[PDB]
Amino acid sequence: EDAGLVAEAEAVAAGWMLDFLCLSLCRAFRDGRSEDFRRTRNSAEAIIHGLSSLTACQLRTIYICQFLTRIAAGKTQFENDERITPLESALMIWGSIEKEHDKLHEEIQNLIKIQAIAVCMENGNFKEAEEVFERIFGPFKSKLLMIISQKDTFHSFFQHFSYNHMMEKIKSYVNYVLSEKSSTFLMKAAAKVVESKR
Amino acid sequence: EDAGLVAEAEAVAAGWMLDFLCLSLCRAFRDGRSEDFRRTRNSAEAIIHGLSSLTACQLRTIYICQFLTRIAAGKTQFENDERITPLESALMIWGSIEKEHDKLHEEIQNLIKIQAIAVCMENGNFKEAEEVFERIFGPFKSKLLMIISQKDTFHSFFQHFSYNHMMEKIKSYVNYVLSEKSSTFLMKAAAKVVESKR
Ligand SMILES: COc1ccc2sc(N)nc2c1
Ligand SMILES: COc1ccc2sc(N)nc2c1
Ligand SMILES: COc1ccc2sc(N)nc2c1
Ligand SMILES: COc1ccc2sc(N)nc2c1
Repeated sequence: EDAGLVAEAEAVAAGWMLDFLCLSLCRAFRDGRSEDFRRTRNSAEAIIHGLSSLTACQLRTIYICQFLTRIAAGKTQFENDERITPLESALMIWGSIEKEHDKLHEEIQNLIKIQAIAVCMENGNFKEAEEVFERIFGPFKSKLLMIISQKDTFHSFFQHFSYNHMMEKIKSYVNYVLSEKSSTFLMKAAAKVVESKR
Repeated sequence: EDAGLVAEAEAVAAGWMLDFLCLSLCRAFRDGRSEDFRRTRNSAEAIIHGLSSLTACQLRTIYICQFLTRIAAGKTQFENDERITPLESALMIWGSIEKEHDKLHEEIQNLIKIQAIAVCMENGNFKEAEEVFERIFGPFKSKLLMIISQKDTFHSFFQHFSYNHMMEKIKSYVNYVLSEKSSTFLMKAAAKVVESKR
């Protein structure tokens, strides 16, 4: 038994499991299946410890998984480790993924920026909303700070750049990742088995 | 998209990943690759949260993985949760797996029983060695308790039913699991890719 060739086969299989788990995670996110998302996220994270070198494609895959993980924890130890909120961490990942900065990318970025403040207001932590505002900002900045200062959670600006609109735009992006990974090895072989039964 | 057929494909893939990870775990255990074992163990454990119903074969696979996990932690929160040591938990799993109780099964069982006491003596916790002895026992019982009472860690009985002899016998069992799972779908498809390159 050649230990080097066995290690190479384990790395090939980790690559297949990563794409499979990213697909599962995209679907659980799109479907709103929170417990399934949490289980798939735990598996995806553990699996990538079997890879010490990633291709550009695999890097994009792990960063999409980390991005969805932070969005899913948006309203929820992480505070003490990163010193920022989950939506601010989603913003950092989003602004660094190797992807085109098209109209959809900008729309999602702006929705996350405003929702990073609004989720703190929704939770009743207005001091934290101001600290998130200072870290992000740090067209209308003095007006946004006034809305936070005035606890005006349901101001028309917040109603337009809403949590639902952020989730709808992220889900449309998730649909593209889902279609682009639809033909990956593991899910395709698994659907072939299910189709034969049936 | 039929959500039921997608869930069925995810369950088929979890089954393939479980066999693949059990093979990887058997190899890391046999090779003494501790960090690789810990990584594969974390992945195997996370993956099986994607299965709510297991066949008899899958149950045997998860119990072999849990058994190796406890053996690997033999000398190392678990104390407060199970109220026993890792080797005593390995013994409980070993005595309940759906497998033949042949000569090798008995040899491993007896080696774990004595090593559950001896690892406590090796760590200098002689009070714990006596508590392990009382829980397991609880041909010569008064003699074994005297050896523990006398801190006679290197008594010929302990030298014969040694940690090395326990690991050699468990590794011979691991070789059978490894050969029996050698042709499972994921590792075989992965070795085929590596062979094509080479
Ligand atoms: C590949 O999936 C994931 C999902 C969540 C996380 S958090 C982290 N640091 N790495 C990952 C990877
Ligand atoms: C940046 O564009 C917008 C969109 C919606 C609203 S509601 C409001 N008060 N200001 C704006 C600005
Ligand atoms: C399938 O692999 C494993 C490995 C370790 C553990 S601990 C636990 N409760 N379940 C498992 C499963
Ligand atoms: C159960 O068989 C054995 C094997 C080795 C030894 S060394 C000793 N003192 N007693 C025994 C008993």
